[PDB]
Amino acid sequence: PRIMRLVAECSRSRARAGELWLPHGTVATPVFMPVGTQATMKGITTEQLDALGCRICLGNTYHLGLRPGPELIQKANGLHGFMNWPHNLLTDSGGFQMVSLVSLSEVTEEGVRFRSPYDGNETLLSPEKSVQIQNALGSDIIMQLDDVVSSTVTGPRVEEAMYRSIRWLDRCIAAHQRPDKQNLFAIIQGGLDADLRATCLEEMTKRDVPGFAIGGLSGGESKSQFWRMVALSTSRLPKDKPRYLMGVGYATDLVVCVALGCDMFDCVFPTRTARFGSALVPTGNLQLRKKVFEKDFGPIDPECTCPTCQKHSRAFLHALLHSDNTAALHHLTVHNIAYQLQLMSAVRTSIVEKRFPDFVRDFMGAMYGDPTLCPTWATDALASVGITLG
Amino acid sequence: PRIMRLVAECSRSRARAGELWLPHGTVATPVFMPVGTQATMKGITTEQLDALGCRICLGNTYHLGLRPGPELIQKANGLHGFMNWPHNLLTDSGGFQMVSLVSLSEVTEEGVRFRSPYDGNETLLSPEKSVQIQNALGSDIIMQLDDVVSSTVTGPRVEEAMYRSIRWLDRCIAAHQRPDKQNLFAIIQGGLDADLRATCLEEMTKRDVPGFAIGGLSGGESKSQFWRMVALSTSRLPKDKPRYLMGVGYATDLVVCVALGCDMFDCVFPTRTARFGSALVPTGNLQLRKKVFEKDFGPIDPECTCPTCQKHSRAFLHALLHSDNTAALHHLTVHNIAYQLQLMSAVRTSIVEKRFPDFVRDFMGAMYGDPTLCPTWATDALASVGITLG
Amino acid sequence: MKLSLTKVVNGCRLGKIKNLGKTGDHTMDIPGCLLYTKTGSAPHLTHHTLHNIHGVPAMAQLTLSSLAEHHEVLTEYKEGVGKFIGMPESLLYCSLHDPVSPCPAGYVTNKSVSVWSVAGRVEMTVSKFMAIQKALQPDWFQCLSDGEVSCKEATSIKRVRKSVDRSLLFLDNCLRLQEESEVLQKSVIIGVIEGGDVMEERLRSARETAKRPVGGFLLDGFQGNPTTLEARLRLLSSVTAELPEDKPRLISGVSRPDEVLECIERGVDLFESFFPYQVTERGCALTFSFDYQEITSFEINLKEKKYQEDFNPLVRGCSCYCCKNHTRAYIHHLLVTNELLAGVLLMMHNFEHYFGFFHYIREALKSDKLAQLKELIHRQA
Amino acid sequence: MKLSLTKVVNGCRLGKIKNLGKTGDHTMDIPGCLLYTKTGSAPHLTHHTLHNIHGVPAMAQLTLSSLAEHHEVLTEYKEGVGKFIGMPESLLYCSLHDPVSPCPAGYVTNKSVSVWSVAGRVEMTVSKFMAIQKALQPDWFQCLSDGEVSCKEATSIKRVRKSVDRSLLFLDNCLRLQEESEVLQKSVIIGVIEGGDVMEERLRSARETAKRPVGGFLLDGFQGNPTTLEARLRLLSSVTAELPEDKPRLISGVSRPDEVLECIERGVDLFESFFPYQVTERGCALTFSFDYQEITSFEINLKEKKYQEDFNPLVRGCSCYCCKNHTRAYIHHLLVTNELLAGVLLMMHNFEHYFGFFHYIREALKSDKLAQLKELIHRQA
RNA sequence: AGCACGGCUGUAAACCGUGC
RNA sequence: AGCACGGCUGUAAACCGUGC
Ligand SMILES: Nc1nc2cc[nH]c2c(=O)[nH]1
Ligand SMILES: Nc1nc2cc[nH]c2c(=O)[nH]1
Ligand SMILES: [Zn+2]
Ligand SMILES: [Zn+2]
Ligand SMILES: [Zn+2]
Ligand SMILES: [Zn+2]
Repeated sequence: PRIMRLVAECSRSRARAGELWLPHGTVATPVFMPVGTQATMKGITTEQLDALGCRICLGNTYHLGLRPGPELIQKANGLHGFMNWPHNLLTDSGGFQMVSLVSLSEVTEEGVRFRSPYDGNETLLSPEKSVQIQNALGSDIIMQLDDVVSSTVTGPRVEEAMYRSIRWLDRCIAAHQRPDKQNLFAIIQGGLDADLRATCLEEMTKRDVPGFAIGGLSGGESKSQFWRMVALSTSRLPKDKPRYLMGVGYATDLVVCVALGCDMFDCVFPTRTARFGSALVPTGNLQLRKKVFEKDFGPIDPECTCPTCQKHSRAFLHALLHSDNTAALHHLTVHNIAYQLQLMSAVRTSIVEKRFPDFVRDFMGAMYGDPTLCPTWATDALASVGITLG
Repeated sequence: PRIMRLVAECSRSRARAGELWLPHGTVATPVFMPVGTQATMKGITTEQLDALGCRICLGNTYHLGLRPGPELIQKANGLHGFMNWPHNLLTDSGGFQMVSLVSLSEVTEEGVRFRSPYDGNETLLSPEKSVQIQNALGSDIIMQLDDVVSSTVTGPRVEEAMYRSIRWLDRCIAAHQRPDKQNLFAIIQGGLDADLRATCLEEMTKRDVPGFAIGGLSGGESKSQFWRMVALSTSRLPKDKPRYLMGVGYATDLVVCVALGCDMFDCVFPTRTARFGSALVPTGNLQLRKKVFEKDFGPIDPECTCPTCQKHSRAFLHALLHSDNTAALHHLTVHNIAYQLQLMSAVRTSIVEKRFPDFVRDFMGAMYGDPTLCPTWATDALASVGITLG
Repeated sequence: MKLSLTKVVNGCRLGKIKNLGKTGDHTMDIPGCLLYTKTGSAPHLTHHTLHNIHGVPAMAQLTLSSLAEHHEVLTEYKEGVGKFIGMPESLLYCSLHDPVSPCPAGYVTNKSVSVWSVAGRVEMTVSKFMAIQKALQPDWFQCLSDGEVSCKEATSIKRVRKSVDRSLLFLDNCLRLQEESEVLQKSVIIGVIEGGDVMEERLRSARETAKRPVGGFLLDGFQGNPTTLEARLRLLSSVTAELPEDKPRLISGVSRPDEVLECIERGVDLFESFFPYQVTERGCALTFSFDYQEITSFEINLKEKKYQEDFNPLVRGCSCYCCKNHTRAYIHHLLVTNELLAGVLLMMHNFEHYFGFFHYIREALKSDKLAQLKELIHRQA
Repeated sequence: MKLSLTKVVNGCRLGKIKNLGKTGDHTMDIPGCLLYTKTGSAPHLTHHTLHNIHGVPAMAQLTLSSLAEHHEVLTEYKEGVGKFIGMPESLLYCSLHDPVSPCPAGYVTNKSVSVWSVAGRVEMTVSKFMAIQKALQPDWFQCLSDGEVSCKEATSIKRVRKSVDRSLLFLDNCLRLQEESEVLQKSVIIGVIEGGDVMEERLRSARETAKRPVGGFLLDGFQGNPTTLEARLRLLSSVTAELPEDKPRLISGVSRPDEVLECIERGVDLFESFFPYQVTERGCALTFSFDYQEITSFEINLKEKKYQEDFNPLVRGCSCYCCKNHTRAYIHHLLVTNELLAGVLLMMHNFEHYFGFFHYIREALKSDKLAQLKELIHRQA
């Protein structure tokens, strides 16, 4: 049983277009997946997400496990029912929290012990518990709990976490009580070490999990290394199965990683950047809090179809952002999710129409002024799979 | 029965020193009487007044008649009990209110109809009612309700009010049910007309009321006229009975009117000036709200014995007046009442010691810099009773 | 603008205002309320979320407090605030102050009243005020006025008098400035009845204002703590008596359902809808029945643990987005975890419930079943 | 300064602080309170009226909010604030903020905290703060600190952290500045425990502050609405555990009798007496029993008509000036007619009653009858 | 609000004008 | 607070630094 149906393939590169057949409907790939952690898209109603044509978004086991609690969500007809989302849900294990909550994190082979400074009460996250929570939530795609170490750290730490992940994966595969309804995905935690990542690639692919994710790459790792570890991972991952890169949602990152064979992505960046008063455009971003956009009476992006860009000017948003009205934040959240979706949908179309390389050059001319001013890292990444920019 | 015992008499002038024998203790004269209208000295406790050595202060029938009501005060052991004042109380009829509340005042022979803008509910003040209220309050000295016209107005109005007063006086004398305990006083409402005032003097003195007051002179009448109408009144009033001038409490006014034969005075000026951030000194006043008194570390008056001048500097008061603390106002109220009392007590002493004329010259040198810069009006007033100033 | 009365039950005026807003006609019902806004957006809500609400009022209230800072910007836009804020379909009333926060007070002088913004005190002279109105181009605007009476408690009768005289002086100056400008002609000016708690000055204010060619009247300074109202409630009816009936009566700072009903009894027509906002902000939902800083009786508090596992909608049968699509348990989570969706969903329902309340007032008035409504409203939670 | 404990019942510290105030000794009792003042005078009261009160506390609280504006003046007086304000017989604690109004918050920066005055925001750098302290010459002063946590509700754990770090940085800078000046040597500095609702940062704050040679500790940010306290009440006891016992514990914004008792249970020693002031200001009188913005349960409201004809004293047996010399009926009149004597008489009794309350706490503690006191306090009116 | 002037005569007065 | 910079990569983030 294969959950992804391949459609088209840019001959020059590794860029792939396809569909994920999930219990809650088909999802076109490549796909960007907005991250709403506590069963909410951080200011927008499920209707607003439904309208932006999003077919899959994320929840996070750690947060949702603590509050509101797995039992409550079960009584609530699952995460689906709770947040009234008709379409597919993917759930992170709680692995990432290790990096972000490194301070509160204690690691044993048994699991991850998490404390919160506010409340003494603590939580162990054993693979089994992570799975139990995910099974209750009823997310279409669930994720293995992995020993996630930050990309910046070096030591036997990287190696220890890499192997632990493998054992944790098996325990998760063991823990799954709902394969019929939910698809467990493995995460390649090799760090920035080629050999470790490679070794992780080998052993993990040996398990019969529906999809594979690439983890450990969400940090401030050198860009040259970032793309290489992506390339290494994709080059060894089953082609007939998804490649999900986690913690990536920047445009140039997204374009390039599709060309490096990636199929799925999640990032909190679009939704956060919005709550911080930045609005994503083809030419980077617009800091709308800044005074320049005071008499700018045009939309964020004339070419955007999202509701914000249909009815609102940059000027009005700039004034509304200085207000106490939370509405400003919502207008940006809406648009930012729209931009990412418009980008991903635009990319998929270009793969299907055998002009993905052309698309990329058009993109780079927008973002960097020219394919000329493109960052070397992206230039290297693209050339490695046979895309140059004039 | 004579309520005032005369003691001494400046031969040159009409200045008199004496004592009032009242049910609540002896009162030295000349006397200044602080005005607390609603059964309160506007920020100071009865103990604080007791300490300043005040033996007589006023209440006002109009205000107290409306609130809290005569019945309540009767149940309260009288105005005495209510405000816990051991010493003598004098009560204005409600006559003055005619001038101040001219807007809300309608006059018939029957009485004065008073309305308040806030509440439709109205009050008639017939002499009888004024007396009834006063009898309930139990003030040692009560006052006749008189038709009070302002000094500024001219017309048959002056004459009509003057005669009405006479009839009102008789009705009040009639209304009195408590001569044993309370002493009714007549008020000479002649206006600035010599003949009318004179005629009022004649007929009113024909009644056997314990004391006589001089009314109608509290306005902005020319100073030359002010003192002349005082002089006219005193020159024809029984010497063996008190002369109470009403609505006067300025220093130069008080000194001069004692020399013109006056024995009693009331004024709201000291207590109000205090609530307005002005502090009375021998040399006029100190506007302590003003920034000049910011680094002035001396008392209001080094020679004052009042608690304010013992423990507080001008600087601290200046800072406290800008505060939200009401304490600033109380310090000034205390001192201002003290100044007036110290002045009146000082004056009486000088009459007894046959150096009242010397006292007056010392006073004028303080107030005006010299008897030289004295206002002509006071110069005229003083010379008419044989006091020149070098 | 023409006001026509369908009926007058007790003292309650039921009708429509037909030729409203310059462009053709916009039928607005009385008694009724006004969409409460902050910086021209309804609080928490985008157009999507706003239009997701049944029974949105035709007119929307905005305030100089938020808009004045951007006088310059609006002057440059040259097309008026409705279009700027993306509410072109709406009639707009510009009030001087935000009702939720009327604390600062203007520091009124003979020559200047001052609204309070993010920038700070904005000193508006009459000319500047009328300049701002040119930039904004609202349907209605409250005339520059002195409403400080209510703020302080001293109410010196001479102060109360100045409030009336100042307000009348501002009115007459603004009227002339409107005469001169063609654009301003198109805007309707609202006179402000004042006078505080002094009956005499209230009646004086009412008559003199009525003497002017104003389109309607604002009843200022009745805004008060809940207990105080019953007192000023008499003064209210005194005042409305002095106003012509063919002109609509606005009141500021009155949005509580109970107080609302009573003001309608005393012939008040239009209300601010800031109460639902305040409810939203304290994590509470309107639950009181109408169908036929302290947390009030009209609402429940979804922060409470009783609701952690309560899988009913906020109010059974409520056709709003939230009740139809979500549960109390869900809102409880949203509030507890401090998520912005709590506010959006609460605002949506709180508005819809409040808007439904007004619909049932007008309906009650047609059947003289208003007294029964009064009682049903005072039902707890 | 030396603190000696007579006893420790439950968690409650009964004792005296003996060598206080530089000039010889001034025995101050724990647990106890501090005369609340506005601009260095007790509110409404002159010396006469103040000394007319039995059981006036030895120490009096003043605040930079009122005094700082006059830094210049006090610098010129050269003799310190006690003598300036005519309270030379009193020990003086200088707090940064007035507890009744802690709304503005300082706009704290790494280099500046700002109190709020009549003039406006007063930006005090550490040097300026310590300069002001030189001018004032108090017995105790709260060190410049960041207490904004409580004001906002966001409590970003990174913000909470900054509150602690900032407070510690201020403490260390001020300590050095004190080292340099002889005058300042004579003043005792109070460290401010912080950390908001984050347990970890609270303990961190407690320990690091204790590491410094401070004379005592201020427990900041527990100041809260009445419901909130019970929650932060646990955090309180956690913190006091980390403080040495030979140093006194002050808390800000806690003056309600009920909350007071509880904080004593958690080993807090000194309290502000602003509650009696607030009671005074709303025309209410403390009536709750101890002998053995909403109006609270501890008080009656003398504005009410039930008291127009009530010729009993405020509280039978109360030896204060007002109860002994006047009746409720009289106070009622004073309030109704808006006379300043209302405030003076209310303040006097409210203070005396509150001061009596503390006397009975210490007395209860000696006989371990405190639990009974708790119950007697919660008696209504 | 706050600041500065000018005003206070048995208290519609912790106030009232006039600026900013 | 507010303003200006700099920061945001499966959310200790309507945020965090740094000034004023
Ligand atoms: N579980 C998990 N989530 C994320 C999100 C970004 N990177 C990772 C990772 O390595 N593991
Ligand atoms: N009754 C009364 N009182 C006053 C107070 C000042 N003048 C007068 C007066 O003429 N009559
Ligand atoms: Zn858009
Ligand atoms: Zn003195
Ligand atoms: Zn609803
Ligand atoms: Zn008492």
